[PDB]
Amino acid sequence: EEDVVKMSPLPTVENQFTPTTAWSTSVGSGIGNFYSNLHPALADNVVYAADRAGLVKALNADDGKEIWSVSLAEKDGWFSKEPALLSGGVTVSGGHVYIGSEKAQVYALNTSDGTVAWQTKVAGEALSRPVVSDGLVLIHTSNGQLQALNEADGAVKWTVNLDMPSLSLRGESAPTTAFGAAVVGGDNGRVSAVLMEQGQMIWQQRISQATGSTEIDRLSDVDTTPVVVNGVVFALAYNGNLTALDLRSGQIMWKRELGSVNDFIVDGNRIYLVDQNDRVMALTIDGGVTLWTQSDLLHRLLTSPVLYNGNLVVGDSEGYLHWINVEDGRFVAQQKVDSSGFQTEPVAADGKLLIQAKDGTVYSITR
Amino acid sequence: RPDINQGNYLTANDVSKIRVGMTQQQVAYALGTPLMSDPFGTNTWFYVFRQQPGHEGVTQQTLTLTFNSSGVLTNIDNKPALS
Amino acid sequence: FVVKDIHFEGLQRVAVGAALLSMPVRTGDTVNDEDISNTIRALFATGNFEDVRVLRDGDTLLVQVKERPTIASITFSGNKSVKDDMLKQNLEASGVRVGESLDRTTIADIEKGLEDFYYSVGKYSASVKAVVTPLPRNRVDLKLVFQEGVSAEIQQINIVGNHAFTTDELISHFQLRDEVPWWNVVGDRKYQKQKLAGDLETLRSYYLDRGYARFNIDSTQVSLTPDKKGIYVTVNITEGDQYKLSGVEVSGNLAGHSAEIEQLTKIEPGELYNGTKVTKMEDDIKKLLGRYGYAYPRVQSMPEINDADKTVKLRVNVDAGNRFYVRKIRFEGNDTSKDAVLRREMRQMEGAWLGSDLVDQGKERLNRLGFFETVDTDTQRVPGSPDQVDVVYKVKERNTGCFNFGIGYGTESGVSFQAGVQQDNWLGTGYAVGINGTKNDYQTYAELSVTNPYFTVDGVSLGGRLFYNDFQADDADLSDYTNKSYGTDVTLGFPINEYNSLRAGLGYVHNSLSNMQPQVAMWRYLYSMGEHPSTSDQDNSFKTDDFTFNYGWTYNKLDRGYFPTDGSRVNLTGKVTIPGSDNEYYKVTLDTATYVPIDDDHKWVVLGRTRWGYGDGLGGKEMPFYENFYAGGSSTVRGFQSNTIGPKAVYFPHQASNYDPDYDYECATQDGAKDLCKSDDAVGGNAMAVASLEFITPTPFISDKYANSVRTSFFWDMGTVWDTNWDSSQYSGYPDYSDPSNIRMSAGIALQWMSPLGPLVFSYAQPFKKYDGDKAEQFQFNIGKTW
Amino acid sequence: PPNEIYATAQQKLQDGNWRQAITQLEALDNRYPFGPYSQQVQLDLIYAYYKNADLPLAQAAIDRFIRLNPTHPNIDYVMYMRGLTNMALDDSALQGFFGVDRSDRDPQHARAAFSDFSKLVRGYPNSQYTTDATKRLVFLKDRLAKYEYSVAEYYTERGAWVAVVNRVEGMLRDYPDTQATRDALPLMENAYRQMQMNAQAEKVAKIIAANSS
Amino acid sequence: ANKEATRNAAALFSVDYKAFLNEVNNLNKRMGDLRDINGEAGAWARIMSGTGSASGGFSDNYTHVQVGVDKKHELDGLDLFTGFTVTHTDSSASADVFSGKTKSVGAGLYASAMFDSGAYIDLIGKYVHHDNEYTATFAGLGTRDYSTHSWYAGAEAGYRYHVTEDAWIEPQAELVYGSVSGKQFAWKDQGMHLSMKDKDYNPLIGRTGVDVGKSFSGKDWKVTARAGLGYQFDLLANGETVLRDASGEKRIKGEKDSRMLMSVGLNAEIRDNVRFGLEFEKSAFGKYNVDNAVNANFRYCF
Amino acid sequence: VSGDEAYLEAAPLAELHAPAGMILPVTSGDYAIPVTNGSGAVGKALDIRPP
Repeated sequence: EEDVVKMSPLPTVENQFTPTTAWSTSVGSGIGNFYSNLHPALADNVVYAADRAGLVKALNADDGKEIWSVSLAEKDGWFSKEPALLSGGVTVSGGHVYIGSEKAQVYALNTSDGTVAWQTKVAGEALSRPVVSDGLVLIHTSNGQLQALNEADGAVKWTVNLDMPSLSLRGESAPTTAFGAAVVGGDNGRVSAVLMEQGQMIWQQRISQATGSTEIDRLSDVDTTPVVVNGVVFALAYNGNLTALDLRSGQIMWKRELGSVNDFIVDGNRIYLVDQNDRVMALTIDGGVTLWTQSDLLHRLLTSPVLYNGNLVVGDSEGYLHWINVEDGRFVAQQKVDSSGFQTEPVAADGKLLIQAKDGTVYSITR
Repeated sequence: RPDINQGNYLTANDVSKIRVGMTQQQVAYALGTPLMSDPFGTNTWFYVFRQQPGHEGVTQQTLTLTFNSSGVLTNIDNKPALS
Repeated sequence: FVVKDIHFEGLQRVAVGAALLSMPVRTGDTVNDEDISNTIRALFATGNFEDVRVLRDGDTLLVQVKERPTIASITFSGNKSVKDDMLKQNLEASGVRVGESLDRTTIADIEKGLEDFYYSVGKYSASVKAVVTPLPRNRVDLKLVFQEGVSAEIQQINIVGNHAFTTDELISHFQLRDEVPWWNVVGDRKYQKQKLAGDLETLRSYYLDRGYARFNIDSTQVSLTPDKKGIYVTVNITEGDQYKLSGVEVSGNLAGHSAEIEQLTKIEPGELYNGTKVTKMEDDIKKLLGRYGYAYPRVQSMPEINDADKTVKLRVNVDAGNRFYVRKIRFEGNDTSKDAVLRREMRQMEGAWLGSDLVDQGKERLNRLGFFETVDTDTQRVPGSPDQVDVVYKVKERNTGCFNFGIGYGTESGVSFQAGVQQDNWLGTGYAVGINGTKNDYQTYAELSVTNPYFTVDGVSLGGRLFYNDFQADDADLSDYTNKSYGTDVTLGFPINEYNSLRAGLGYVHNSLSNMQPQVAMWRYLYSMGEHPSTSDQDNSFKTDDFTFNYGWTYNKLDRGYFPTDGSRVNLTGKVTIPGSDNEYYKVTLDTATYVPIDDDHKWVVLGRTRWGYGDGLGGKEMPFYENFYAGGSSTVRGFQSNTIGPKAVYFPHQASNYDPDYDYECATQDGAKDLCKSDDAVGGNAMAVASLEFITPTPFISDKYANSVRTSFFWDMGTVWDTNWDSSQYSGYPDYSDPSNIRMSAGIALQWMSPLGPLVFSYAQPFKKYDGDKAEQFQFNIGKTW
Repeated sequence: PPNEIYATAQQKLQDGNWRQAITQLEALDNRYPFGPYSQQVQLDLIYAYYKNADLPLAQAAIDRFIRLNPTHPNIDYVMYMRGLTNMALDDSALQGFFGVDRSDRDPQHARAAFSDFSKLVRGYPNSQYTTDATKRLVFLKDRLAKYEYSVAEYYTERGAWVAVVNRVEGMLRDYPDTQATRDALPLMENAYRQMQMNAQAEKVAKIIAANSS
Repeated sequence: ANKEATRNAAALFSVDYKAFLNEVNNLNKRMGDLRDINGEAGAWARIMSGTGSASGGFSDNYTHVQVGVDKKHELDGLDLFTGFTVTHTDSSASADVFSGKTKSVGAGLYASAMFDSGAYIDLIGKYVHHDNEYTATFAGLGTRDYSTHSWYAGAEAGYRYHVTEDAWIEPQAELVYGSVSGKQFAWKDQGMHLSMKDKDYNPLIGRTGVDVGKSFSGKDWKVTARAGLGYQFDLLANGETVLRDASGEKRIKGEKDSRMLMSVGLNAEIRDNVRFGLEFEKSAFGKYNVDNAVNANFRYCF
Repeated sequence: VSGDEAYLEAAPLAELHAPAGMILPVTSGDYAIPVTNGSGAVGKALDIRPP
């Protein structure tokens, strides 16, 4: 949200078809209208969701059931019970569910009443997705640090230090795995790729130009996951600097001026992304050609635009599910199954689409 | 009435260590800068030490250091009592 | 071609020096068309002229420059929740003020600064547009348009790294919280950066005080959302181990004060190491050395931390300098007060050893005068003198000749006015000149008091006041008699100790009594001396001129100006009539108030107030009836009418025809009753005794106006008034007023709040032992002091 | 239109009210960069602030003027006006409190005025204001003396004889030529006599017996 | 029954309405001085003396003391002052049939809000108790004391327009709502029962005022002089009187009046801690016109 | 001027004599008033009009 332009009119295309067998279950107290990384992940066609106050639940495929509520408040003050701020989101792998927290704690819980969970102290609060790679759960904590954890309890943990910009925008920089190497955006435009075994060969590349350029109150943050395509990663700073980088520790930086806060989605040979002003545009797999731009949802809370059935499914701040064509970016279907908006990345997998809501009303899409 | 204090603080060991014929520089180093002076003619320093506690007697010790231009031959006149 | 002269065309608001420095060429230089282009580019790049056009009209360079337009005004538009004052001072501090040069890039600079302070004050989602309007004579108008959004509250301050203390108390040390708003009533919670740095320092000090000597803060991140509805700040810290201070070692040059500072050094073992305690003992070492004349002691304490035993050792290295002497004491800012007035109130003498305690005492006494806004002391050295020092008391002078007021009330008891001028420093001469005026429903009193607090340099005060007094004939528990008094008294008062002060003075009074009601309490005095008034006829007059020797003593052992908690205040006031006047008598009054604490924090404390009065004639004369004592109301026994406890008036029969406007008065219906009329009217007596035993309890309300400005009190009050000259032997069937019995006894609750006008007293008492039909005063109320 | 505002300012300043006779001058000052045609405006502004009793603002403006053009054919008038502004701060009245004034009150304004008038007198002795300053200067040297004489009185009443002798030494070293110093020689004699300094007392005796008052 | 009894009953239930008009009359000058000259807070005291005359030989002389404290809290684009006051007034009202002595004690809460554009809005909540001594002699009634509890909510909104510098024109609107506890007197005269009563009435009183304010500045003094003309009126009923007597039931309608007032006065600040506020209020073209009304603003010492 | 007349009111200043066998304190004060030989502008008339 930046209010550069006023909230733009939204044309409505009526869709006579509603998602089938679709349930809206409330997880915890809901996340409210505050943006964070808490978003459900599905594994084995089972939904895993989490909420602030350390409240984690699971849901079944249809009419969400197997709801085992686990509240995690241990090691969070032995004199009083306080809501351990979870902000690391949910990542599922090997039957283990990894969650960050703002008390510097990484939780790893199990399937089938994973009340027995192992938790690790991490230097600084954990705000990024704990992404998995080659049997290590690695997390970008907003002390400018990268940490790795083992699947069992964490035994091989190595730290990588990053730049301290002292002015940040909620570093959500969840790393991406390519060729056994983790590549991440920095908290101020230092895209770096490191290997395992102590994360050596630390090489940094400057992408953002708004860091230390008199544009700094809480700006110039790379809060987006640097998606890898064909050994090429795409890095988006908060203000401009959409740069393409080659995963050979090179110095070749070619870029187009676009700044964003949410993840861009590369599907086939196409890129769909949401700018920092909340409008969607499409670009080529390689280059900076703006194929189309939809200007009908300006400055309304938008998440990462996810591709479902070859159709861009997006969620606004007023609870409208928009199916948009992927060739010129026009609305082709509109649904209203929730009266509250959305501020967390939806997920499309296992023939299902998962959307988490402000009020925790998780909605399932099976078209 | 309040207690009244006037002049340099003199202790018995500060005057016993002032002996005949030294220089005024280390005299000012030891006893401090005198709060009196003789502006008329010869340079003379008067270390006056007066308590007037207010409910009892006035106590004065007057130590006159008379010096020549060279500051030698310390003419020391110590009166430990107000006559 | 060749430059011969520089012609300034269109230059209005630009100095010649800036243009001469900015141009890249000089007179006589070879200038071509390329040089003209270079000159135009340099002049445009200097940020002084918006437009530059240089032409060569032969050998003359005509330079037509449109300057940077002078800001005609700065206007803020759409300000619904922002004031223009902080906006204007922020703009001026940004190097941009009304009249200065304004550039195209300075639009971005002003927008960025203003938006940065909007994000500082939490007024986020605001779009700041700086629109430009031209105006002739090189003028510009910069209008700011604000697309203001919602305010951002503190959503969470994350203290990561807590394993011994909860975040909640640490945040309570912060001023930035998420609870119900207390500093706003229409808006919401709010952020500021200077308090963030201050409260980060408070967090560090808090952990150093609790015992964590290895405490360290690793990082501080500022967390702002792109949404801009909530504020987060992360303070990543590292707690240490709770360290126990084992013992303090002091070394250095102590100048013979070792046994005095060693007993101040070291703490009982087992105590936690506190950084504040270490700084406090360093400050106390500095003050101890300052008391003896050492004003600049080189003092620092450094610890070793032995983490093996969790112990801390302190070396307080102290070097005592030279015994500094006050060469000269200077006063600054006393533009309208005698320097003698400022120099009387000082305990440090010029040309003496420096007493830092004496200098602080001088500052405290100058504050106690009340003539000054602020008193500041800078003990600044004399240049070139290693032992001399000059003490300066910078005072901000405020004129103190300010109108004061005070008001009381009581149910069925009327109001009381206490208006007055109180010029407490006349012309800066340190003379207190006051005109005070008290008004009741039965009494007026005007007074002109001129006081010299220093008639002698020791502190002897000479105070003379001229008083006029008048009692009406209104039904207010006082007899109907038109008496007017006027007098002058002069009192010399001196302190025989810092808590004991004696007073002695002479006072002349005149009383004119006209048409007194016939009654046998004062008619006994009228029969004692002078003429013999006629019963059943008030057409009478009585004029007295009295010369009295007044004396007194005041013992003040109390503390605190807010609310007394310990010590006894005794005020003895006596007066004996000098021979050579129309009356002969003596009065003695004793007013004692004792505060004793039964609590270490002095929350529960005991107040014993007691007021004795005895007045008796000398020789064959008698006590004058207008100098009688009275009890009841505020400052005495409460729950009874103001001045209502005591002997009740015994009216004689008298005619209905009266000088008073109304004939509905009692005992004067047509000719009076056949026998003496018992009235409920109060005339006082020769003697009085009041005693209040009271308990002070802490207030349950704190943190809104605090418990130091409000006091709650539960009291019992006894009061008797009797005249020793009452003869009940000849008066049977009437209450006996000769006995000291009939002690009217009551009790109640009182609340005292310090209003900025002055003390405010509200009391709810109840009289549950009253005699002869007294009057109840369930509510008692007062503001300020009566003086 | 600077010419007509300046002309109206002159005509309603010479024989007109002064409350709004500075308003057009300050409007010209705010409008102009303080560059061309502003020297007469600044001098008119200082004169107007003085006789309108705007002493601190006049002092600030004159402090600003002295650094801008320290060389000027009327800089002597500027420094003379600065001394006048300090001496007018020295004499608070008009709802002020007086009777003997800074002979017993804060002398910093008088001391600053003395320094400024001394800068007049020894900077431009040929100036046509200097005689006035030279004869104002004398009054201030008397003024600054009486102040210390009061201190020499009060400590004499207190019995702080070291303070009295040091104050009278301040007199004889700084104000030796004034009357208030002559009035203070008996105090130095007294302070030397309440000490066993009878040599210093009779040494002051011949000074006070040098037919001085 | 008797004409004197009916005129006494009308006069005694017009006394409370006249006192209500007098007590609503004096709120506005406590707010005007805050706009004209005010610091970071205020500890103020007001003495006001009023004399009024009205038909039936009704002359009222009254003295009014009040003290108050207000604190300023700066907010972004808003200057708000919140304060509380304690007030007492004493009045003697004489009419050809009776004499009334009114002692009123009350507590008020005032909140005022200032905008940078000169527009302002303020409100008062006032809780008061009146103890009233009525001496009435028409057929024999004597002296009686009674207590009345009254609540007021008064809202005012004004706008300052600076057509010129140093002078301004200010329209203002006052609306006061009172809730008054009724009082009933029942007695037996000559063995025959007389009752008199009023119903709990809530009079809405409205003023529309226009004030011209000029200013004079000095080195240490500032005098702001205002002339304010206001239309005062009552929108709702002011209450009625019900008399039960041997002749039956009698209804007396309350006196409803509208007037215009020239509120002319000045507030002077001759020194940093010496300021005053003087007001001279005179009514015209109305049944009840105040002969004079004088105000003083003082205390405020630092 | 703005205050009272202050450029005619004054008091003459006169030197102190030094009796033999002793000297006055060295007058090192910076309050010296140098002699002027200019024409007076003192009295009632004083042109303080800005030139």
